[PDB]
Amino acid sequence: VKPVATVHRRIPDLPDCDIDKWLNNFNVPSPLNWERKIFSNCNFNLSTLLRLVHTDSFSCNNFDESKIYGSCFKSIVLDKFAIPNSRRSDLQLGSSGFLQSSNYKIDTTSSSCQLYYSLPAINVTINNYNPSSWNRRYGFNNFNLSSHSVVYSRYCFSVNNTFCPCAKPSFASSCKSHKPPSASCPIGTNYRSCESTTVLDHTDWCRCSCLPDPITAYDPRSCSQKKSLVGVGEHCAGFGVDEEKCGVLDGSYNVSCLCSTDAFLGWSYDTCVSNNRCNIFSNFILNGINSGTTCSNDLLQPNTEVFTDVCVDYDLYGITGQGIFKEVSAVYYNSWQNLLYDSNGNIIGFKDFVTNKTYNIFPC
Amino acid sequence: GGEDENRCVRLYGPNFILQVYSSQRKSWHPVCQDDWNENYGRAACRDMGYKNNFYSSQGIVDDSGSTSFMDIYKKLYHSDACSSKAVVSLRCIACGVNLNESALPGAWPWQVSLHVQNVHVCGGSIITPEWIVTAAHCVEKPLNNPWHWTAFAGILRQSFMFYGAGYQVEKVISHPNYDSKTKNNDIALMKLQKPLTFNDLVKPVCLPNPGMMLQPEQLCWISGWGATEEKGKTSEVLNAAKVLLIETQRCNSRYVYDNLITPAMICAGFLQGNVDSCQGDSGGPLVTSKNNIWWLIGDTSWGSGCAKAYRPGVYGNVMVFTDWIYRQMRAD
Ligand SMILES: *[C@@H]1O[C@H](CO)[C@@H](O)[C@H](O)[C@H]1NC(C)=O
Ligand SMILES: *[C@@H]1O[C@H](CO)[C@@H](O)[C@H](O)[C@H]1NC(C)=O
Repeated sequence: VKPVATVHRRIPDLPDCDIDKWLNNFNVPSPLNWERKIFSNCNFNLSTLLRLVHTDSFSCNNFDESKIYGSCFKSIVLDKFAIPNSRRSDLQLGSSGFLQSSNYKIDTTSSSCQLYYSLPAINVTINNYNPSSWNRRYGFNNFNLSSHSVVYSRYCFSVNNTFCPCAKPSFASSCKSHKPPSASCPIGTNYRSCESTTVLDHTDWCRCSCLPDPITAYDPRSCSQKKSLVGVGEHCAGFGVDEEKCGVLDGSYNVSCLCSTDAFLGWSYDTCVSNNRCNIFSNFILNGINSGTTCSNDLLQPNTEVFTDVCVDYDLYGITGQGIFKEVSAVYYNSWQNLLYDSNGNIIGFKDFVTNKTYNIFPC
Repeated sequence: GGEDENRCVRLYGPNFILQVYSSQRKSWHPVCQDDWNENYGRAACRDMGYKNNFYSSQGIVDDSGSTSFMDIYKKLYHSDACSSKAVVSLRCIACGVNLNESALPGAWPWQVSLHVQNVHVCGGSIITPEWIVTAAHCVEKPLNNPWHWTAFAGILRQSFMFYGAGYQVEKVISHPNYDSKTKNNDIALMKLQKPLTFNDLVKPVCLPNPGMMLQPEQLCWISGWGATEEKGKTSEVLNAAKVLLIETQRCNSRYVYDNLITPAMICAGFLQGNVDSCQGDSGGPLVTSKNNIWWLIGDTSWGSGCAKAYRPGVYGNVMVFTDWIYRQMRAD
């Protein structure tokens, strides 16, 4: 609801934003590792953008798309990822499916627009990547899937920095039954909590944490891996790991604690191809309507007249303010750039580019 | 095998459907209300072993999933459809009724405390005014002699049980297939010398019928004088708490009690961390409510610690011992 200043001037010869070139890149990420790019101080054409990418649907929330044409913004933020075919309904606003619970949460309090599009199938190569650093620290490497499979997470778990999923070799060697796998944990981390029990005539029956696995744990309050939903702007904290598959049986101090690949649980995948095209999702966020220098070239700009001898508000080449204007001959404009400054008082004059006239600027 | 006709008699379901076994069709079948009175009901209750006991008998709609309708003195008249469309259901004793921190009086009227040398040792449950169900591991040698044991009923505090004021035990019967190593078939019966007098504080609990249709995680209750810690002193006051059944296959998995639960056992409690479920002691009751009647499901047998993760309580499975109990109660 912030109005455009009475006199307004854009910055000439700014580069193009090239939003379509980024959205049409052939290395498309999955929702597990959604990618972000920020655009500012450039020019864009919304009608041309919606066409250069093959758009199926475009709609905005807390905003009307007609209000975009011809406007300027402070910045525009874009997130993108490919859509698993079976999970498309997860992207409805307010949905609680797998995508917005454990991959990417759509902000509903800001001014945003959602864009569904597609690319030819034979050119696309999906890029699957695990962003969790504690999953990679303890043995998670890469995915081995087809060129159109799209990974997504089902559950996410978080831990402190002192986390280690292996049992202590001193403890494991003294177990008489149900011995856990053991290894050495990195310096600074704590060992998996275990316990030696007796029942009937049995002694030294060992029981550790997170049994059977962190998704179906019988005793979650004592399992170090904690369930967590992704907030706005975050990525999944990591896949849960079956601690009974981390380390090796009778392992000693010449083995470092690593988990096998079948120990990472709670994820799946699905193709994105249908009718020879792979479907993609994108999210726009509009920052600072009617300000900044990220402007639309969809409409012809009106040559508003520089009102003289009146107290007026202005937005000149990205700088805002309020003052009175008085035209002066070129002899008294002591510069070559389009703005005239005081040593510290900032704006004291400016030169219009559309008419080459020069003005002084006084306060109200 | 001197079987005059064949087999005996039972009750079925949570509505006590009177059923008989037929030698010609080799199956169980209900009994039609047609030409049935109270004197015939006392012949059925004495047959199972309840002796002079009898409570009620009426006719209802059949829900035992049976199609064909209708021992010594076998009035065998088979058919396929009852007249008046009514099957008879009878109860042989008034049981399964109670009232409506510490337990209130009348809340668990079937609970008893069993003493040896003037100190509490085990617990038990009342089924008839002379019979008590307990655990077999309470009465190993040398405690097989029935003279060591006395019972206290209707009393909630240990300091209120004075030497010489407890009912004397007449005989104790262990299960013929008990084994102390594995604790399989851990159940035993005790018989009193003089019968109790039932009232608002002392009442019996019903034995379980076939076809109970218990849920996978049925809600249950336990009671006793057990300590909160596994080595603590006996509680002065009686307590109780809720527990849930745990399916046998889950209880028998590698992460619980690996291959230690037999068909004669049943698990109940919680697999999570810090829930105190140690109120009961050996031989105590495990009961559940269904159709507004309290049923005896198990007697507490063994476990592993108090309020520990992965380690619930194990009980003797009463349903599979109902025949053996009916036979011991019949051989007076
Ligand atoms: C670290 O984990 C422990 C238990 O594993 C927990 O008690 C503690 O709160 C965690 N650290 C912080 C800063 O909360
Ligand atoms: C921007 O879109 C308008 C249509 O509103 C079109 O006439 C114009 O050529 C486009 N300009 C660029 C640079 O794409």
